[PDB]
Amino acid sequence: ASVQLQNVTKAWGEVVVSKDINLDIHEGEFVVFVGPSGCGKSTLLRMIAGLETITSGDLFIGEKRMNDTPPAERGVGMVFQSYALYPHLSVAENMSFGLKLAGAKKEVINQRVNQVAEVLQLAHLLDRKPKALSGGQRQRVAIGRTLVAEPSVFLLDEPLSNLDAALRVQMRIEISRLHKRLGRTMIYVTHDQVEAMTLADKIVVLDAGRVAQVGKPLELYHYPADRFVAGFIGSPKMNFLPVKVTATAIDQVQVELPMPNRQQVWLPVESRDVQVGANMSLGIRPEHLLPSDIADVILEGEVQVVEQLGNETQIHIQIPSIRQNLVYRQNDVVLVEEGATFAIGLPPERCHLFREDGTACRRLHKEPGV
Amino acid sequence: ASVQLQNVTKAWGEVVVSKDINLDIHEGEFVVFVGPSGCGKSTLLRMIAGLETITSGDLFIGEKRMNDTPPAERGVGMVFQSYALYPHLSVAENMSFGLKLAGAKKEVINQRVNQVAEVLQLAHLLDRKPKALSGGQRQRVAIGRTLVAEPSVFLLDEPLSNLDAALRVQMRIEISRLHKRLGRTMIYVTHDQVEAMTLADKIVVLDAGRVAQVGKPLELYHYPADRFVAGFIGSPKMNFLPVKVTATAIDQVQVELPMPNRQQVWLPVESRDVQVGANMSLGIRPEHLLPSDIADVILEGEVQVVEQLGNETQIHIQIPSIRQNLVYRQNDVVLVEEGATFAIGLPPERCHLFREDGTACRRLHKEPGV
Amino acid sequence: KIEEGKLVIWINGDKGYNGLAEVGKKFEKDTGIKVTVEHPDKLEEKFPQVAATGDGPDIIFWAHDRFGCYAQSGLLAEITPDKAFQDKLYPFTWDAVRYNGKLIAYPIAVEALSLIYNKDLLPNPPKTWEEIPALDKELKAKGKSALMFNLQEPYFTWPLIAADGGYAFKYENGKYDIKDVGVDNAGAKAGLTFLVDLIKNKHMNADTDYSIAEAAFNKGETAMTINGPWAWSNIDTSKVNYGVTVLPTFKGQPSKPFVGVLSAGINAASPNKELAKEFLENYLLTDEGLEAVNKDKPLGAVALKSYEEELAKDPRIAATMENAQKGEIMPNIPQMCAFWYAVRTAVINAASGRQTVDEALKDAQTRITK
Amino acid sequence: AMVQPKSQKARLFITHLLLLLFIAAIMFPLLMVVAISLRQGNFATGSLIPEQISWDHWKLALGFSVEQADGRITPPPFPVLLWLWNSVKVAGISAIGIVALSTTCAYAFARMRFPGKATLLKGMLIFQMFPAVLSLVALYALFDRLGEYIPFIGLNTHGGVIFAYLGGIALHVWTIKGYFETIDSSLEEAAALDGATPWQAFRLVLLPLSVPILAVVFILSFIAAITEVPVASLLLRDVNSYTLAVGMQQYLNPQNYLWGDFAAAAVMSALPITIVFLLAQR
Amino acid sequence: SVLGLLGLLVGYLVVLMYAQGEYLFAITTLILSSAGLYIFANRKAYAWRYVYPGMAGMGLFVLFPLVCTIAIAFTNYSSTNQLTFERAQEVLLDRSWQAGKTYNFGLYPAGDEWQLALSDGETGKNYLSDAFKFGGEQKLQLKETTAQPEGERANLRVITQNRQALSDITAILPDGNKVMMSSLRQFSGTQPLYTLDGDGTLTNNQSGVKYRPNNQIGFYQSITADEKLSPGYTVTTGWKNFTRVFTDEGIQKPFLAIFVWTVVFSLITVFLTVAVGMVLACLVQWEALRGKAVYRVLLILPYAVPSFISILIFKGLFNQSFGEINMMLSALFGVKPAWFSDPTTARTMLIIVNTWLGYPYMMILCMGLLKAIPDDLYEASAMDGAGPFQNFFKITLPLLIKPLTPLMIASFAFNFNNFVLIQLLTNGGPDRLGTTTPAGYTDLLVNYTYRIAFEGGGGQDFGLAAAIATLIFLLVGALAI
Ligand SMILES: CCCCCC/C=C/CCCCCCCCCC(=O)O[C@H](COC(=O)CCCCCCCCCCCCCCC)COP(=O)(O)OC[C@@H](O)CO
Ligand SMILES: OC[C@H]1O[C@H](O[C@H]2[C@H](O)[C@@H](O)[C@@H](O)O[C@@H]2CO)[C@H](O)[C@@H](O)[C@@H]1O
Ligand SMILES: OC[C@H]1O[C@H](O[C@H]2[C@H](O)[C@@H](O)[C@@H](O)O[C@@H]2CO)[C@H](O)[C@@H](O)[C@@H]1O
Ligand SMILES: [Mg+2]
Ligand SMILES: [Mg+2]
Repeated sequence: ASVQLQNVTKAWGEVVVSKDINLDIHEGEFVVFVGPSGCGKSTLLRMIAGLETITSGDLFIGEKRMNDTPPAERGVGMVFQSYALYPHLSVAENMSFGLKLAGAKKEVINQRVNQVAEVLQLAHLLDRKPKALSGGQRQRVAIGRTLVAEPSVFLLDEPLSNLDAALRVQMRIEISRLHKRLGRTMIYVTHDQVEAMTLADKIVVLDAGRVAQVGKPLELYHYPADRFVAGFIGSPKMNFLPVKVTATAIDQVQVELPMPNRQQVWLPVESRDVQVGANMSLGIRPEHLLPSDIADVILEGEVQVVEQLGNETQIHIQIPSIRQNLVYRQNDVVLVEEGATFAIGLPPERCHLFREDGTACRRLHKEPGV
Repeated sequence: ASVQLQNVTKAWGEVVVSKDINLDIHEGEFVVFVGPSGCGKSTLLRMIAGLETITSGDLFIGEKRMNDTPPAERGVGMVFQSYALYPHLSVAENMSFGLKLAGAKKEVINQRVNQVAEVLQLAHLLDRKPKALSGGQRQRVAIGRTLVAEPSVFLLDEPLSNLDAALRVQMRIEISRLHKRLGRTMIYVTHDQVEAMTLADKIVVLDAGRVAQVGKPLELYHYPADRFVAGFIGSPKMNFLPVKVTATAIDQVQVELPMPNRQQVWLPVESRDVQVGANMSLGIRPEHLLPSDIADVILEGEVQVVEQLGNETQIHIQIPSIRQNLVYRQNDVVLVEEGATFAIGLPPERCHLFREDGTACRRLHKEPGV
Repeated sequence: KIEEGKLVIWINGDKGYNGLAEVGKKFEKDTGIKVTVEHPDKLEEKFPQVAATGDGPDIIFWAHDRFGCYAQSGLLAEITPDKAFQDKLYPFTWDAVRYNGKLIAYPIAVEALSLIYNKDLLPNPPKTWEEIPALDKELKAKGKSALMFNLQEPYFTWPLIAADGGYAFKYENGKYDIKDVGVDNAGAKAGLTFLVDLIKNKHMNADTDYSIAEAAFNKGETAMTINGPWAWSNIDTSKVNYGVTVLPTFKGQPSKPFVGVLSAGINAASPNKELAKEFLENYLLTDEGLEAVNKDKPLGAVALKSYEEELAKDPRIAATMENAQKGEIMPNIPQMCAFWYAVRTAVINAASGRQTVDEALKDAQTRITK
Repeated sequence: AMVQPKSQKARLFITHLLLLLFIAAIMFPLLMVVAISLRQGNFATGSLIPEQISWDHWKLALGFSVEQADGRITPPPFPVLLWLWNSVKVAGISAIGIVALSTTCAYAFARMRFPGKATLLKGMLIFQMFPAVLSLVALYALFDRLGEYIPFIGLNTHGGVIFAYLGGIALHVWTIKGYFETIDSSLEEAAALDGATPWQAFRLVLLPLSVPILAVVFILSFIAAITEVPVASLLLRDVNSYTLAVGMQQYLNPQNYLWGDFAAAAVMSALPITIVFLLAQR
Repeated sequence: SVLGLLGLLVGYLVVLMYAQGEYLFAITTLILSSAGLYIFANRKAYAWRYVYPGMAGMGLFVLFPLVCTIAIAFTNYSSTNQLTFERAQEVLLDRSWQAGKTYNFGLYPAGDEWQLALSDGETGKNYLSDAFKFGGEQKLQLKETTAQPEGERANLRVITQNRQALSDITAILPDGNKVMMSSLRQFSGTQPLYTLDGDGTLTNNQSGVKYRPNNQIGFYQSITADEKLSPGYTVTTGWKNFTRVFTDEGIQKPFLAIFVWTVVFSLITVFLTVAVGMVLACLVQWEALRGKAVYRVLLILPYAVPSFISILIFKGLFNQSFGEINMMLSALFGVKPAWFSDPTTARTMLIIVNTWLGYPYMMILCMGLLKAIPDDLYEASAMDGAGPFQNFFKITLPLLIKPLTPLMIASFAFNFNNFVLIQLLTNGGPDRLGTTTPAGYTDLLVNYTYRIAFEGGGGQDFGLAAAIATLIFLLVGALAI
């Protein structure tokens, strides 16, 4: 009903993938773990489920230790990454398999399946087998199984990962509507940052088995705690510029751009633990860059790519003195041909700053929604 | 090099999976086939490649007929959906396998391998076997393989489809920059509409075998030929409102809204072959919708879902008398809680209209980009 | 453990087992005890194996020569006929079944090989071995052949070997001297060399067995064969016009076939020794019982005096006795069954051409003694 | 389904002839038997194709006596049908027993963790490499002491011969384990979370998905026991209890070579294994 | 519930295993039983429940007869030395000599009770017993009479029905001595040949010669104040059979030579059966082929025919001078190969027959194993322009040999000890010249050791064969390390 992890550490022989990680998940909270493939998303979910052993640490589910408790008695229900649909059994039997064994209730089985099959639209596919269904239908069956189970905790391991793009958008709504309806604890796992940002009440970002940041989606977006978090959230990747600190002040930090026109801007950012001459990274999102006529800190270069998305326009610009393309993003429609010269404004208020060790300097600018 | 299809039809005994469909693909053109799973995308690609026979019609590559020509002699390569990497062979052996058999040249192999391994950063993986590589690397070997072969026509069956969202976005840029660097004909297959828009010179939309529309990405966005194209292209799905035709003019058409408050508005659209009292569909995109204080056509309902994306805010509104939550889209951050009342503006200039069968009425509103 | 209350009898397959069974049915009719007759393959080997563990048949049938080995191994019970019964058989047959002053089996019938000739092809059969090659050429051009007999067993090839002066064990006045063996001497060599010379001149095949010989004569392909009384029943069926005559002479000296006496012993492990006595003495060894067996497959010249005089009028049996007189009686000493194994190996390896007659016999000579 | 090069038929036609000649080369021996089984007389030598049919050899295989014009009614020399049913019993029961023992054991080897699971399987295979033929001395003594206590599985019993084969499972255990390690782990894990005990997962999840491998293991074991000779003919002593393998070698007595009678029984002996193949189309 | 009922047999069998001797088998019967109870009872050992019934079969019917067969090697187990001492004397005590003369007996009913009558032929006098009841060992004193017994003589059937009770009746004459039933019609004086006193010394009753158990050779032998009684018994000899293998020149001679043939025979079997098996498995599943399903059943058919009957029909087919293969192999060509006489031609035949025997199993295997290769690997190969041959050697073969290796090293183990093929077809083929033991050219290690023990003539030493059987297996124990 309320899972929480204290000093949790997973190890394989000698390799310590995850160090002591602390997580507290409230009742009815929708928590999404995000990170790249092979960062330990499934493992965390498996350790909560009891399919994987916790090497060192304490695991509580509803104010009681669960480490050694067998998976079946954990009050937990998992939607597997593969769907784990029994190939020999029908859709009806796939969803009812839990309450089929260990105390059969013929009358109840019929009811519990049909109630769940109604709210997923699986009524005409009950007597069908997993091979006859499509990937989109198979997903709903896998979720159905746990919906029939009605556990206190849900564990969804990339439930949208294998679906079509258009079907992946549709199902996101079906998930959020199901969450507020059931009002129960949900631990969600995905590589897609979009799913984290839309569905979650609280996001946990994972980097090489390490928790990089925990907080609300909008907190993660506006105030990342390190370079990794900043570069993991947001439609296109945040822009990063190698800067050198030239001066410091309690209220803001001044850095030097790597350009031949060595411009120096004051950034409203925590001066805490930053030294002059220290090489750092300037963070700025494609959406936050302004048209040249607005600002005074200008960045000019040659257009490499023009991506006409229809609803917006994404523009990749080669700025001399930095061999990473500056990505620009503008609403509606912008008529710029590839190879043309393009200038944009770099707004100091909307900038992130990261130390050598990638740790973020706390932004002192107040963004709405946090 | 120039690949063209005349009345190409695929059948499976009795199942006509693809109608007689014509396609003209010019030299060096980046063409993307898009559609939902099972709409016949891979069937088409395999018919071009020679991996599937053509039941009816003619196919030309470089202006000679290929229907009965074996796959190898078509001057065509393919990156397979599953990568189709030889499990027993190394990366260097996977990449060179093509020209390795028949016309083997020891010194020429080394060149073409190391050159393609250079542009894909695969020089350190050449001695490795596919099982040791990550999914993302294996994709680069799959593309790398055909790049070594240097075909006149590239056929790509969902190359990005099995990658992390952040790695998928990054790989889009690589493909674009590979396209312009080579300047050769590329046929691309995906289900993601985003990939179609950002890669294609020309888009081909497939609906259950049938070609729905062909043209520029920015043309497909503004001017769809039917309800399917409109509903398939665009970040979130386009809003469809059942409307009733009440008045018809030579310039525009007036329709009635399904609200209890029966409002009526003129839409600058085609009026050739239209009838009064015909149940039609109103098309309006989430981005095009306006704030309530600006426009005159007002729609008011109850907010169900609020998705805080950071770069934009998407709001799902329960409008009365229609069982479809209307989707709104706006920049930056919008401070509106779930459950609260909200009103938006409907602009007639950015409206689409569809017939009972689903045929779109030709938009007369001049858009920038065509 | 041999079962009590029934009689299991073992007899070689080339004897009249079905007839012997008829005797068993009469014994069953009078006593109420079932007689099972069986004809297992390689009987001479199977019995010693099974009997040693106290298993096998109650009554065992073979020629007397093997019975000495059986008696020494403790496999045979001493049979106990009174004065009145012994006087019913010929005294020289009781001498064949005597081992160490004790009677170990009931002698049934005297056996001896004779030359069997096809009258229509050969009205005047050869009196000499020397005139067969000349006769073979005559018949070979006619589409037929002179002589075909079993070469795989020494029993069939010993007459020719023992003609000029071959012998098993030199019988001194009293007992068999087991250190003087005549398989190495000039006489034995000359005979076996003649056989090899018939093969080397294509008159015979080195690998001609009993099955092929019986086939060739009964189908009228060969004019002559060398066989025993048991084989006449098959020749009758084939309706071939045949005679039975003296064996041909080698180097003036007559062929000397080893004379066997079909004998019935009682297993030393039978719990039916009393019933076994009654069957053999009062059922088998009567005019009726012997007729039943002889009518199936001829026994030859029987040991029972009463039936012998009925049977002596048959010229076939006269010729059987004529050849029996010219040969000598087979010894029953335990070294006799070890005599056959070496001569088997010697003859087959000499006939094949793997060894010269001189080398092939010298190995056998040093094997019998040891 | 893929466009084909160089006229295709150049290789396709020449393949049809090569297999067509190959099936002829391998069917020949079997066609000989069928021909010998219809040829009159029991001789070892005869005409390649019979001049006239006989039926006689098939009559005594099925249990009927025949009347040759010469010496009255000759009875069936051997109970071939009984031998046939005997072989089916011993191999059938034998094969179910082998499947049950080897399938359960492999399930523990593939899934359950217990120390020294590698060495035990290694040891199982090495020990099984030793031929049963060089153990007949000890095997007879084994079923001799075992027979006086549990009579239905001792010497001269089918149960004894079945229990004798029940040892050879090491090979199968490996194969079945290998098959189990191919099935997706998630299915048993999803069963565990549903509450299923390790046995419940074995029966309701793993077994029904392993039908084809267990089918192969059965067919292989069934074939193996149908043709076993050394042990079978060592333990089975009574003619009426012989399996085909034991009994069928009584036909070819060098001095009573019933080559024709044998042929009819030989074709009949192919029936059980073929019956199995024909039912194993699922 | 079931623990107690299965616990009942632990004590109903276990205790009786200790009784009636049988110390050798009483040990392992408890060790295996007590391990089964400990595993299946408490739920601390659950993984072993799936393993135990498997290894119990392995132990009883594979591991035991092997350990036992190694124990056979330390003794002189022979065709002569075959039984235990207590079984040897049991045989020797059972045999009996006829002392007294024979009498003709009759069975005559007198109410419910019976009456016996004998008749001496020498004197002509007749004797008749008093009325008696059949059952148990009883003695009847016969009395001379001139009269006939009342009630008709019993027919054979009736006397046969009462045979058991009649055999225990030991009648005795007024003048002679004891006389027992000898047949359904006769009575004769049959006394036991030997008597066994306090010590294990058998003494003869006809000759009077005493015999004592000589445990050096394993026989009862005559002692003086040399005859050897020859049922014989099994007695330990230690390393004597093992040393003979390292001492003899005529046993070692072919021993190394056939080892070469054994390995060469099985290597060539595996190679040709895999080749033929795989090539056909590829062809039967080949899309372009027409009657795939018809070809599939036909190529499998050889396997639907038991091995032993195939070998037997091949044996007759491969005959040298006659036999249908050479009949047509001399019509064309003109040669009649020496399939049995020649060592090589025989060895060739074995392989031809074994390939015929062994290809269907490899085909079936490759058919299933072939499905592990995804189709699109051949589609990617088609783009690059590979022919059927190129596909086979660069893709198919190397991708099949890995999952195939363990099954073909198993095939090597099978065909290493393929006893039934050799025994039935050739039984050693051509004979190996000048050997102390029976040996052939086509004999395998299993065949050679079998010839040493079981083949009649040329010695039947089960012990020597057991020593070589152990010596092979322990040296195959190098395949472990
Ligand atoms: C000693 C050998 C004895 C053989 C006895 C078998 C008797 C049967 C007679 C047939 C003889 C073969 C004649 C060749 C005819 C060409 C057949 C053909 O052209 O048909 C090919 C069938 O493949 C195929 O067996 C490929 C063709 C196989 C040819 C290779 C044969 C060489 C065998 C020697 C190698 C030894 C193996 C080593 C094992 C350790 C077509 O393949 P593709 O469409 O490209 O592949 C893709 C598909 O398979 C995808 O599923
Ligand atoms: O050939 C060796 C063999 O010779 C004799 O066997 C004869 C037998 O006596 C005949 O009755 C008939 O069955 O043919 C046999 C030969 O095939 C000896 O009797 C026997 O001991 C010996 O092994
Ligand atoms: O290879 C020759 C051999 O093949 C078959 O033997 C199989 C056996 O049937 C299987 O159970 C398994 O153990 O593999 C063996 C060979 O690898 C035939 O059964 C047999 O006739 C033939 O000799
Ligand atoms: Mg995962
Ligand atoms: Mg596809």
